[PDB]
Amino acid sequence: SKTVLVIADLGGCPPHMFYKSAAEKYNLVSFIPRPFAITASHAALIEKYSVAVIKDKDYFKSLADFEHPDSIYWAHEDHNKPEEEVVEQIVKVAEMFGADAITTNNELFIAPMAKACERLGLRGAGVQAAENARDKNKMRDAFNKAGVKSIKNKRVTTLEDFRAALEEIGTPLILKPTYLASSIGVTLITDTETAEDEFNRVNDYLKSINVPKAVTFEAPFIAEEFLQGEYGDWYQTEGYSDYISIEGIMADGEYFPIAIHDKTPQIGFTETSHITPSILDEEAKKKIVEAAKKANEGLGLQNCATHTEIKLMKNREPGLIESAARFAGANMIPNIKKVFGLDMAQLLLDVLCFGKDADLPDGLLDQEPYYVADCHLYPQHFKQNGQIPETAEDLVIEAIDIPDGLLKGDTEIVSFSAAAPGTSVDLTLFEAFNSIAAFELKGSNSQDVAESIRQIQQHAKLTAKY
Amino acid sequence: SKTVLVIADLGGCPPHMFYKSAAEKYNLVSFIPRPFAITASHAALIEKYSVAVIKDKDYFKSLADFEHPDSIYWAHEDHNKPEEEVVEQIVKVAEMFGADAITTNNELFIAPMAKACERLGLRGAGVQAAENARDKNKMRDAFNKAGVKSIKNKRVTTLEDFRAALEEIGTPLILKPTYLASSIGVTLITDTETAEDEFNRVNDYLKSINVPKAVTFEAPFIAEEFLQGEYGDWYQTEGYSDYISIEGIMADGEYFPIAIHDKTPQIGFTETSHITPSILDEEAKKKIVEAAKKANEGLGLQNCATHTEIKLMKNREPGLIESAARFAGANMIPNIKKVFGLDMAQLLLDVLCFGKDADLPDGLLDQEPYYVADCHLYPQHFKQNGQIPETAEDLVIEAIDIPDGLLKGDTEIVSFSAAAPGTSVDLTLFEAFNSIAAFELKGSNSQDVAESIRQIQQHAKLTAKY
Ligand SMILES: Nc1ncnc2c1ncn2[C@@H]1O[C@H](COP(=O)(O)OP(=O)(O)O)[C@@H](O)[C@H]1O
Ligand SMILES: Nc1ncnc2c1ncn2[C@@H]1O[C@H](COP(=O)(O)OP(=O)(O)O)[C@@H](O)[C@H]1O
Ligand SMILES: [Mg+2]
Ligand SMILES: [Mg+2]
Ligand SMILES: [Mg+2]
Ligand SMILES: [Mg+2]
Repeated sequence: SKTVLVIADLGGCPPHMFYKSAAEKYNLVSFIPRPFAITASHAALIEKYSVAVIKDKDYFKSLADFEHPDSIYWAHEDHNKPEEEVVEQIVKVAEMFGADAITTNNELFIAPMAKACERLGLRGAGVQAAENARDKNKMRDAFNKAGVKSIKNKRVTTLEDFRAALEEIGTPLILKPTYLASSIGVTLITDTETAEDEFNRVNDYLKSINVPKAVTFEAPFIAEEFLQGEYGDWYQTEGYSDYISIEGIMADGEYFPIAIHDKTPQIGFTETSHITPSILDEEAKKKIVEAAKKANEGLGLQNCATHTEIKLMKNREPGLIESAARFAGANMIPNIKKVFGLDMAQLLLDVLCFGKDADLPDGLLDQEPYYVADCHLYPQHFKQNGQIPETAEDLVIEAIDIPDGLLKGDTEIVSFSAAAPGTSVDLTLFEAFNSIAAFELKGSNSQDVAESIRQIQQHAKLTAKY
Repeated sequence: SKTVLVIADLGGCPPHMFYKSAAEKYNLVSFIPRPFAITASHAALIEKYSVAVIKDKDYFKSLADFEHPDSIYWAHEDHNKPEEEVVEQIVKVAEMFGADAITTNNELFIAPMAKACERLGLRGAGVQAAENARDKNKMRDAFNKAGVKSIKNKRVTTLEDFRAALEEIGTPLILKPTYLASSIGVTLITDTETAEDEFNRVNDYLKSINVPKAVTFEAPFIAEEFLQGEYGDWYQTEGYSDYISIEGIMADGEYFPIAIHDKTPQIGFTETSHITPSILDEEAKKKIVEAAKKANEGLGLQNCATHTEIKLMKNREPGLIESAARFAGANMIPNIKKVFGLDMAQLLLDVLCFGKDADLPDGLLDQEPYYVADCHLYPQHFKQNGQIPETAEDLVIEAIDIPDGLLKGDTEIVSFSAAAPGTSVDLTLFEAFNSIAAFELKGSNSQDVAESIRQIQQHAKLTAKY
C-alpha cells in the first residue's frame, strides 16, 4: 500500500471530497499546522478518513483553543514560524509515518512542501518552481520567459515606487500583493491621477490580514497591466465572463489538461459561479490549453495539481492572470467528477506515488453528459436589486427564496443553501468572505444554465431586516 | 510539558471526562487499536483533545469501515493479534511521540500496556501484577496470599473438571470466565444437581462473544465460593446492596483510597446505580479500605487506578470479588469530581508522570457536600411492573416518563435520558447491553436518594408497544 501525507488547511479541493477520495485508495495521514484554520466539519472529515493525525501542539494554551469554529473566512491569526521550521515539521511528520507522498490543498504550504519533498526524495512541485508559483513577480518573469502573453510589471514597495510604475504601465492599471489570496488589495485604475491618495490607503490595508511567517515576498506589491477582456472574440452567447480557469495535473514536468471552467460575471473581483465544463469551441480551448501548458511548464512545476486563471483577450489571445500549484477551490474539483466521472484528487495521488504510470487523460475531458454550475449569492447581489441600504453597516437575514419559473430549458436546481436564520452580516467587509447563499444547477444546455443563474441572481427573494 | 499516551477503547473513565481532563494538563496522544470499538461521540472527543491520533490501519478494508457506530455494547469483532504484537504496537507509538506515560481505561489492554511501560522504563501496573489482575485464578491466589478473605477456587476446563469443583466448593456456587467482562457466563447455583445440564450450556455461550487475541487465560472457567452477603451487619438503612466498589490510585506499590461507592440492588447480576460516596460508617469504611489495600498491594500493582468490588459479608468481613487496574466505569469517576472537586484522571496522570510528588489524598475523601447517584433503567425493570410479556422476543419504545412526586426529601433529578423513540429492543439478550434509560440524582440525604431511586424504578411510566 501507499501512505499519503496531507498538509491539511484551507482552500483547494474541498474536504467533503478530498479525504474520502484519498482514503479510498491510500493510507491517509494528516498534518494540521494551523488547528485554528480547521472548521468543525473539516476536523470531523480529517479524523474520519485519516489513519493518523498530528496537530502542531504549540497552538494549544488553554482548553478553549480546542474549540473548532463553524466557519473560517481566513486564518486571521498569527503563525509566527519561519519557512525552514515548517519544512522541518513536514519532514519530521513524513518520516514518522513513512509517507510515500505529500500534498496540500492550501497555497500557503506549497513552497515548504516542495522543499520537504525534494529533501525526502518524493515527488513534488520542485523547489524553485514552487517559489515561482508563490511570488507574483517571479511568476510573471517566468511566464514572459515562457512566451505566453507578456506584459509590463514592476516590483512596488513605496509610493516613490508607485510613481515609476503608473507612469510606465498606464491605464488600466492593476496593483496587488505578491503573496496573498482572495483578491485582497487588488486594485483597479480607470481614473488617471487619484491612484496616489488611493495607493496609500491600500498600502496600509495589507497590515490587518494575516499570513504565516513562511511566505517570502521580495517586494510587498506588484503593479502590472490590467488585462483587458474582449468577450465577443470568444463566446457565442451571453452569460459567461471574459475569464476562465483551467485545471490540470503536472506529471514529470509535463502539463496534462483536465477541464476548463466557464464563469458568470464577477462582482468587484469576487467570483460568482463556475460552470463545468466550458462551452468554448475546440479551437478556443486549444489556445487556452496551449497557454496553460507554456505557463505551467514555464514555472518549471514538476508534480502537482494546477489551477490557472486566463483572461480572454481580443484576437483570442489568452492572457495569463495567475497559476497555482494546487487544486481549484470552490466546488470545481467535485463537479469535474460528477460530470466526467474522473476523480482528480485520486489522479494526483496516483501521479505523486507512481508517476506517469498514473492514468492521465490524453487531452481535456470530453463528452460531458451535461453542465454543472457551482454558484454563490452575496449581499451585494441583493443590494443589486435594492434590498440593502447604503448606510446599512449591517443586516440580519431570516430566509432567501427562489421563486418558481426562473429556470430556463431543462436547467434544474440540484442543491441550495442559505445562511442561518438570524445571521449577522456587517456590510463594511469584503464580499468574498461573505457568501450568504450557495446553489448548484445541472442542465444539458450551457447557455440556459448560465441564464438560469442570472435569473436567480436577479429575482431570488431575500427576507431580512432591510 | 509532558506527553501522555492513551490507548483509547471502551470502559473506564468515560470519554466525556477523560480527554478533557487529560488535555487540560497534558499533551495527549491517542492510540486506537480497535477503531470499530469507537462510537461517533467518542471519536469526536479523541480528535478534539488529542494533539495526535493513530489508528491501527489494518482494520480499514473499504470506505465503510470508516463509519463510527452510535453505540457499542461490546466489540463483537475479531482482533486476531497476539499480545506480543499489541505490545510492539504500543511501544512503537510511544516512541514515535516520546510519551512520558501510558494509560488506558480498557481492561483488555492492561497486560500489554504494563509490558510496554516496563520496556520503556515508564511507570505502570507492573508486568506480573497486570497478569495477576487479568487472570481470575491468579487474582484469587494473590488475594489468598495477601490475607484477605480467602475462599475455595479451582481452575475449570471440562465438565470432568466441573464435577471435582462442585463437590469441593458446594452451594452456593459461582462459575465464571477467567478473562471476560460485564458478568457474561457468571452463573449461580442454588439447586444442587442441575448444574451439569446447565454448565454445558454456559460452556458453549463463551464462544459467541469476542475478545482480542491478546488476553491469556490458562484455564477457560473458574469455579469458586459464592460470597454470601449479610446486608444487616453493615448498612443501617434500606436502599443499598450487599456489595460496594472502592476507587483508588496505586503509586509506587502503595494503595491510596479515594472514594467508596454504594449500590442499589442488582437485577440478575446487572448493576443499577452507583452512589457517590458511601453512607457507610467510618469503621466499616476502614475495613473496606484495609481489604482493598491488601488486595491491590497483594496483586503487586505499582502505578495505576483501581476499581475493586467487595462483598459485604457477615461479621463485617469484607470479601474481595474482583479488582481491576483501571478506573471504574459508568459515571463513578466524574461523580467523584462533582462531589469532592478531585479529578482522579488528572491525579493518575500526575502519578504516572511524577510519582509521589503527585497530590494524593491522605485517606478517603470526606466532607461530601451531598450525594450524587448514577442510575440506569433496563427493560427488566419494567417487566418488573408488567410492562413486558414473557413471550415478547422484542419491544419498541416511544417514551419513558418520570411522574412527579417520587423524589424523597430534597432529592433532585439532575439529568434524565431515555432511549430513542422507535427503538428496537430484542428481549433475548443480556440486560447489561440493554440500558434503555439513564438518570442522575443529587441530594444531601443518602437514604432518600437511594429511596427516590427505588421509586423511579417502580413508578416510572413506560409508553411502548407492549
Ligand atoms: N493583471 C490582471 N488583469 C486583469 N484582471 C486581474 C489581474 N489581476 C487580478 N485580476 C482579477 O482579480 C482576480 C484576482 O486576481 P489574482 O491575482 O488571482 O488574486 P487572488 O490571488 O486573490 O485570486 C482575478 O481572477 C481577475 O479577475
Ligand atoms: N465469587 C462471587 N461471589 C459473589 N458474587 C459474585 C462473585 N463473582 C461475581 N459476582 C457477582 O457478579 C458481578 C460480576 O462479577 P465479576 O467477577 O466482577 O464479573 P465481571 O468481570 O463481569 O464484572 C459482581 O459484581 C458480583 O455482584
Ligand atoms: Mg489566488
Ligand atoms: Mg487568483
Ligand atoms: Mg469486570
Ligand atoms: Mg467486576
